[PDB]
Amino acid sequence: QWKERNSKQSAQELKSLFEKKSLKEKPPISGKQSILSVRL
Amino acid sequence: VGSDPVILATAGYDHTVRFWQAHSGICTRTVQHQDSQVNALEVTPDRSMIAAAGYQHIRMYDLNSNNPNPIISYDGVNKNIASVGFHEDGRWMYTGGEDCTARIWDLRSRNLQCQRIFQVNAPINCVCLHPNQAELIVGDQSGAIHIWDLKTDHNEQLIPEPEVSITSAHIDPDASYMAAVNSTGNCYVWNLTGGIGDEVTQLIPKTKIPAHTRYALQCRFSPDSTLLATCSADQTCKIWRTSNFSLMTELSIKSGNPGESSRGWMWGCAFSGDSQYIVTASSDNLARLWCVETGEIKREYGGHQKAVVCLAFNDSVLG
Amino acid sequence: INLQKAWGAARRVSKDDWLEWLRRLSLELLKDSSSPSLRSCWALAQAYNPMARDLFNAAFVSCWSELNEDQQDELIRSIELALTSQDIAEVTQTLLNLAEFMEHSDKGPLPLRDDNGIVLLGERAAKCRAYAKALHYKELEFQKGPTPAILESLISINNKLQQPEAAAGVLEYAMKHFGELEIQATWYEKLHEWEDALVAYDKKMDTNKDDPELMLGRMRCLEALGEWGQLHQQCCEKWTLVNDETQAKMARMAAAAAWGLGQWDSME
Amino acid sequence: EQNQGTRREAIRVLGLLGALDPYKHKVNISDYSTSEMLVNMGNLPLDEFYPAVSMVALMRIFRDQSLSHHHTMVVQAITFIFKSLGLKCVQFLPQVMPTFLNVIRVCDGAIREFLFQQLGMLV
Amino acid sequence: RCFLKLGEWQLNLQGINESTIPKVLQYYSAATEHDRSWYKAWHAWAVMNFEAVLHYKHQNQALSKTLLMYTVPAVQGFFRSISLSRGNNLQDTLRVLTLWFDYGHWPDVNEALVEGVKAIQIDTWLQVIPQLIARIDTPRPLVGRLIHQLLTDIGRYHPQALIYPLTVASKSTTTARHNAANKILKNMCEHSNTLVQQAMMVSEELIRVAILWHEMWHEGLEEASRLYFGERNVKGMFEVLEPLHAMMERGPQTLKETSFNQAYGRDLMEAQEWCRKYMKSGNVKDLTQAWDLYYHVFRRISKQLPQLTSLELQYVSPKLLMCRDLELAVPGTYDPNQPIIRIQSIAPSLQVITSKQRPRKLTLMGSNGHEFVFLLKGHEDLRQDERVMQLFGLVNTLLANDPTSLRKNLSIQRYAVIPLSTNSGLIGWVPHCDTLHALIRDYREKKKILLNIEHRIMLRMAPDYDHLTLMQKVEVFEHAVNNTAGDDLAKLLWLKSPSSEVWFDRRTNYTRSLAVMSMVGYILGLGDRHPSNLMLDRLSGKILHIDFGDCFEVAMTREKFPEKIPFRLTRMLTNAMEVTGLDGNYRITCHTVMEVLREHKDSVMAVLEAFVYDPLLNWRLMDALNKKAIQIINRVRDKLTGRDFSHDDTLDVPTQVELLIKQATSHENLCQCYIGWCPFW
Ligand SMILES: Nc1ncnc2c1ncn2[C@@H]1O[C@H](COP(=O)(O)OP(=O)(O)OP(O)(O)=S)[C@@H](O)[C@H]1O
Repeated sequence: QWKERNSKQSAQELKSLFEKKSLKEKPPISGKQSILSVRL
Repeated sequence: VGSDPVILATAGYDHTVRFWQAHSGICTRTVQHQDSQVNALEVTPDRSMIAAAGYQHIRMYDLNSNNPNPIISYDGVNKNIASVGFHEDGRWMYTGGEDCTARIWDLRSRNLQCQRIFQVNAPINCVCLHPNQAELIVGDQSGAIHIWDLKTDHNEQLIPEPEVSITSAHIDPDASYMAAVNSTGNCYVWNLTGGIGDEVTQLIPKTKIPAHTRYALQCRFSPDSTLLATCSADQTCKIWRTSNFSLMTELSIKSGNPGESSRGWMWGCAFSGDSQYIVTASSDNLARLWCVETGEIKREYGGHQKAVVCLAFNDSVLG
Repeated sequence: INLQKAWGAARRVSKDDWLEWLRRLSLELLKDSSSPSLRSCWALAQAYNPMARDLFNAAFVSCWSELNEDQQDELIRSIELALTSQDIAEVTQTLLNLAEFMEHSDKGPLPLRDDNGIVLLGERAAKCRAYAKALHYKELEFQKGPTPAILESLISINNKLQQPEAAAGVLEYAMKHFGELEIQATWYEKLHEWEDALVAYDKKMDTNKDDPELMLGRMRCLEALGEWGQLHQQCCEKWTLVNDETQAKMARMAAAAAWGLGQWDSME
Repeated sequence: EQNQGTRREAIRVLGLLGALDPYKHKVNISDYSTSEMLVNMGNLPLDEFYPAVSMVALMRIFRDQSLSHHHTMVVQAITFIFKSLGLKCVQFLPQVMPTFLNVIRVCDGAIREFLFQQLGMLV
Repeated sequence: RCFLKLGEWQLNLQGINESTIPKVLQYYSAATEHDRSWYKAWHAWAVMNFEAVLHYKHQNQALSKTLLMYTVPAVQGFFRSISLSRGNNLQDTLRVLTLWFDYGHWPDVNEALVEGVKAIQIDTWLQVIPQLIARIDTPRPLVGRLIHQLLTDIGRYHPQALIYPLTVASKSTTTARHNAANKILKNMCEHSNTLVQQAMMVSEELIRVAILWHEMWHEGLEEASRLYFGERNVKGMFEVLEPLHAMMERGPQTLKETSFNQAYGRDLMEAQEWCRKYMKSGNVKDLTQAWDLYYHVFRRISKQLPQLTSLELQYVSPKLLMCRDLELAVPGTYDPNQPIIRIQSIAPSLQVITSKQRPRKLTLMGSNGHEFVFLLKGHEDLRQDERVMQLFGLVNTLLANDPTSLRKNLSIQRYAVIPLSTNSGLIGWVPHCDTLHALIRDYREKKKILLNIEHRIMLRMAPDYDHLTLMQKVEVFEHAVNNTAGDDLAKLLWLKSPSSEVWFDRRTNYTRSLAVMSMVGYILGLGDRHPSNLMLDRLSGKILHIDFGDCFEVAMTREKFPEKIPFRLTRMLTNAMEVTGLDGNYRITCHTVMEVLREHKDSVMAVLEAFVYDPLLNWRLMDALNKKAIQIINRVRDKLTGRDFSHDDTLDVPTQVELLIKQATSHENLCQCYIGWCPFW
């Protein structure tokens, strides 16, 4: 079910509890499309 | 079963969720979804289960085992759930509901309470997570675009054109642009955050793509960030390029005879890891698989007995 | 079957001949109708003609319901000839009323040359001064495929039916559904939209000077609008280097303009 | 009228009064069943449609006192219809009988002794 | 003339402020002194004074000296201008009533009021009889005494115009209202005693035929069960079903009531005994048996309601069929400029219409030999239909005083509405009309077409239709309207026409009577316009609207299925009005009606303000207390000023009408309407 009144007072804790700001995978690489070519 | 690098499934009005594989177009497992229609479904990033959202409930179906029933079901909202999605690591699920709310859920059976609610005075039509899993874009039935960052508790509001309801929005995985479409075909493209440092979330409208005389139902980028596919109510799906935003390729299911009278819309689309073969879900009681270059269809799956309004296509990271 | 000598005689010439043909037709139609009521009323209809006129549709349908294919086809050819042969009001009104009574039944309208002759019946009712029937048939013709001629005839018919709003709606439909500027200035003239007709004639003449009836329409718009100055100025510079079949039509406008300006020397 | 002088005088008086607009004219200023029947708006089948229109056509003649010369043939035709129909000739009574009695009342001469007789046949 | 023009122009240039009010006032006073026999000048002066009072009241609500200074000459000028018209002074009368009710208790306004009441004639009050009686129980001495004197004078001069609402207000539950009505009635029996007694008898007698005893008990139990089992409010169900026991212990007076007392009388006594035992010593064990008995009686009553299809007067009300003559006038038909029609007889048999409320079909017989057919309505409050009929009459007189609207014969068709109580009334019966649903139904049952073909196509393309999103429902609706040629109304209206001239005239009347009613219903806020609330006149083609229960956009802001359309304009109504579309007679008639309504926004605004501000009628609009009604009238003030779609601009008549057209004929709005509204027809 659904219940309200969750994490409504901790600001500094919510600043890093779930907002990890995960930013990676900047370098893109090429491929050969294994599954696509296997299906075809 | 889902023990395969690539999987794909469709859902519609025939009260079934069809799974198959692009080998011969034959169905593997047909999951029973009843008493409601499926608005949208999404696979979990760990590739263990699927989640289909429709009319006040989100039902999860195991992919590893052979189970036709909704092992995990979520309740509590009062209207439809337009779109769902999970964190890149499977930590929190963001659900935009029809009534007024875009909320988050906690996927752990513990008192974690990382769930929040974003409330607007208009019915939500689409939610889109940021590629950095920090921001989240909301598009409602009033042409307003609410870029809401999970870091803070304030959200900016942007209206390209009022009195017209936007239908979808998406951000390329490389975070190069941010596109959205409304109920008249217009496709505005604002430049997304360029300040990766402290999430400035600056927006400047680059261009507008005038197409899709009829309603535009969904627009999606490509994992390679070199293509952008948008589907319209005129039985067309147009794929555009990211260099000059011109018409790269156009596909259509029109038979060319006045005797059908719009026999089916193109509801959803998705790309592949190679950005070469796309899958489209039409309302012709079947789904199609096309190539972004040769134009003609490559495959067709016709196991459904009603319309098809949503589909999921996941493949390996290699591509 | 015994009426083909009354239908297909092919000898009617004058209006009285058509009247007597209609009388003999109704009489021989009421005499043998396979219905005791009409057959009994025939004896009185022989002495009173308006009664034979009032009982025409019932006798016609009762006799038509029993005819064969070739007999009714000859009947249709004869009634088509009777429609397109004369110009008087009595028999035309009778045939139009018969066609309406037949199209109000369950078996459908009696087949004319092509698609129940909505093009023939419409043009035959327009000259009979029965404009409601003409409008109904023009709407039936419009329901199949709309063309600019149908829209212009709808305007012309709704004008003489004292319905300017319907004509304005026809113009709006022609404007928001065609999109090539095919609306001729005469359409604006009929709607008494004199400014629009004037600017349309200006846009049609400024590209190239054309034959007559393109300056006479502009003169008509200038006259009905109330501008005597420009009217007389445009008439004076073209009164000399013009032919005879145009001065006869522009002379009254020239006289009205000279009267409005007070130039009695040119008005005379 | 056909005399041109009188027509000229009429249009002169018309112009002297002067161009009254049509609305002021229209301000200064049952019978529906016969139109329903002459066109068969009730969609009566052709079997039982001829009697009703024959009755209304005969009543159109039998109603006025000016055309009182063919009344004998009118009542003969009405009696023939009532006799040929059978038991279904009752629906025509409310429109036929009042005019019949009124004609019997207002007419005169050796036709009255006839009408009564025919009236008996109706009964 | 120049002074009036100068004042109006300064008003239009600089609005209403604290510096322009005295200048416009001196201009209008100069005009009045210059003419002294001009209705326009006095009317403008009085309206400026009233607007000054309104502005100075609204300013100090976000002294009682300036307000008086501006409201005394307001009343003076209004009473002066009432006597100048003598043919149409409804707005002035409503304004003097507003000032009377708001500041009539002040010792200075009361002098001008009592002067004006005797100054003007007595007929100018016959149009404001309802708005007066709605304030008869006022808690102030001066205004109350003046209202009582005015009502006594009206009853002395015109007794027939005031007897029905007086006997309606006499049989009320409020102490002050009913005792004041009884006082005025007993003061009325001095000069006319037989009329008052006959009216009391008739009113109390056909209010018993409207809702019989078993229907009363069915409704009461159906309400009390819901109350008790949904809100746990015993003190609510008690006051709901105590009046029933009270009216049941005074003895049955007819044969129907005696039969009901023989059949269900025993259980309803033991149930009351158990309820009393519970209310003495609180214990649900005593209420359970009472509810057992109540539910048994309810289940036995509910099975015999579908069988009720006719009523005899010897069985239901033996006093109505023994009149054979009366002094009362036939309800709904009384004008002081015509000979009155008296009630001679009443037919001894009524036919009950099979519906959810079962309205009877009463038919009186007047003194002139003509039958007056009515509709005796129960379980319904007919006090809103009366106000909307007054508004429609005002709009008819407005459209008649216009040159372009008079030559086109634009008018709204009204019917009589005579309320008898708070939950009963008598509606006039319009002949030759037939329901729009009861026309398509016949045309489809004759052409062998199934009735719900569109709904069946929708449920076949998608089984859970009413649960889809907006775009999916839009697609289903479009597929259902594209795969079906909807032209049943046009062919149905042509098939029933004798010739082409009659058909053309009927179509013209139908179009130009649909357009005016669309615009008027948009200005008013009419909702729930399903095919069962629209009737066609089979002889003239005009359109008749009924069921004026959902006004002021109540249906737009409700919770379940809120409608997003100003008026009803569907594909069946559009394919039967012309061959080109709704750009001909429809759009031009809409422009005409809208510009006429905008030129005379003051009269309709005064009528609607007198309607909404009524404290005993504004309970349906609130489903502080005076804060909602405000935000209603403001809304209307936008509809009549072109500021309803956006407040940063002011739209003219063409733009507003085209926006309304695009809103009413939009697939995204029609796809959301309830399936019973028939958005595909
Ligand atoms: N004023 C009227 N004049 C002629 N017929 C009327 C009139 N009012 C109602 N009717 C007819 O009586 C029928 C049934 O009356 P209604 O009171 O509308 O029934 P109802 O369904 O109980 O009403 P509601 O409030 O819409 S549920 C109407 O649908 C029309 O057929």
